[PDB]
Amino acid sequence: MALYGTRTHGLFKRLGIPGPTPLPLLGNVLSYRQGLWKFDTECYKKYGKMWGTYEGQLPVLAITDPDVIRTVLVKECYSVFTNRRSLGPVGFMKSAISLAEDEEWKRIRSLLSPTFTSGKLKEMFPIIAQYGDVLVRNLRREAEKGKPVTLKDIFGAYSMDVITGTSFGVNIDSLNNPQDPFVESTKKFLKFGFLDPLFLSIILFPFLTPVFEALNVSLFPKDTINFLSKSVNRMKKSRLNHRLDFLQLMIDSQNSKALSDLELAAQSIIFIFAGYETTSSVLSFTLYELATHPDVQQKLQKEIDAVLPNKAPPTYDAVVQMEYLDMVVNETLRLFPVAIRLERTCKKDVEINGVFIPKGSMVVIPTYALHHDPKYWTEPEEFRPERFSKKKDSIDPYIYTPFGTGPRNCIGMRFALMNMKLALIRVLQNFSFKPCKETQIPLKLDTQGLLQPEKPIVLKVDSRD
Ligand code: HEM
Ligand SMILES: O=C(Nc1ccccc1Cl)N(Cc1cccc(O)c1)c1cc(C(F)(F)F)ccc1-n1ccnc1
Repeated sequence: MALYGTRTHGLFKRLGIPGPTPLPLLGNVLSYRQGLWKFDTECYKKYGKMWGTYEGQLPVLAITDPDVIRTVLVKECYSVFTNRRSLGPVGFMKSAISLAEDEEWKRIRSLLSPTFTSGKLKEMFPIIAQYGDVLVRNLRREAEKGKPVTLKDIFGAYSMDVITGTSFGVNIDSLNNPQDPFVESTKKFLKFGFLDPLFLSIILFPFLTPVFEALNVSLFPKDTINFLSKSVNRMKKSRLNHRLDFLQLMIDSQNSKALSDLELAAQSIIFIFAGYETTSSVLSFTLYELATHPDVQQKLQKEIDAVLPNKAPPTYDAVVQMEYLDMVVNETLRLFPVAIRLERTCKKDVEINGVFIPKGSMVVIPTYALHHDPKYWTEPEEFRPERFSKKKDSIDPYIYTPFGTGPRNCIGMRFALMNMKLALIRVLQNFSFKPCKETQIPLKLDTQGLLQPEKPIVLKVDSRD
């Protein structure tokens, strides 16, 4: 098959860009089975500054130079690298900001940015902090049994709870309501992005996307999409007969081009999708590191108690004072950047660092590989929150990209950091975490989708009182 399915496969050779030999039709996609985080790390070690791979026929150029990264993510964002990976079959979800393209993305990002400011976070803090209470008592009921706790169920419930309450102003108590159609629908998001036959065919043959769209085939759970879209239209219609949440802000902006009713539903769903799995995973990763580093956990516990004595309820200003908590979260996101990488598409032919890249090619910023580079991080595999202390050198924002950077960065980063810090404060005020004989040590990572532990994180949870 040396001449069937190898049409673009000589591009990087003619450019002088190194990279592993692709296979006909598949390209290098078989190398994804070990995990994208592992593939990016090994390619970085082997080839250095730049390497090229093929997703089927699609050329993929990875770059690690901070200056080139700044060029792709900031300087030429609106001019060359405005979109990400080519859109798959998603139906009306194509207007969600995470999947919008070109001028449609610019308008929707513009309309939504007032919702995600630090000012808006301050006003919404009390709504968010209320869900720390549900998290603590959920954790208490499971800790009271003396039996080790599976964190993914607790923090998965909190993650779904807090993002749903911030979105629609309703507490769903996910852990204790598994028959709720909303809870059952949203859990189906956990199976997204796996390298199943349909997903693999879309990456290999992106020209099949209009076929699957015409067949009403989607990468999202269609039933979940239809329920949430119907639930959104039910909630706005009920409000037509002083609410502070994501939905109300979008409704008000709609009554102030404007957001379409379909576009509003896409954003509402995508906010739940974005905050659900990622926030839960980082929270579970943080506690593994705290349990396996009790000195860090006790030092963090000391800072919480010094800022909020007598189990004081957290305030926005109290969180800003917790320097070590910021260091712990930052270092957890260095070790486990759950999105693994950043991706952009060349909207036109472009010269990247003196290399010609054809229109349509993908550029990858390997966040995970850059996060584990010993060139930038002393003992890169060690959990050391001390890297992010003000007594060290400034962190390069193009090397450390857990939320991306530039105009296309994570719009919900502030809210995500807040959601995680609040949860960490509450549980650490009440509980201490230590490993048991069931704790996978050292931790091993999965090989598909978002960064996730290969086996669920299980820990012994002891009340401080
Ligand atoms: C710890 C949790 C999170 C992590 C680690 C994370 C990470 C990321 C990353 C790496 C990107 C890609 C940025 C790039 O292309 O430069 C992104 C995009 C995005 N995230 Fe998050 N994210 C998190 C939570 C959230 C939450 C809770 C929301 C919803 C409120 C959200 C909404 C979005 C949106 C809308 C985009 C696309 C922005 C655009 O296309 O302009 N994210 N996120
Ligand atoms: O990793 C993500 N999803 C995922 C989940 C499970 C397995 C595999 C994957 Cl890839 N991402 C992060 C992301 C990636 C690219 C552009 C973005 O804008 C954002 C995500 C994806 C989408 C989308 F494209 F699938 F619709 C929507 C939102 C997010 N998301 C999560 C946190 N913040 C944003």
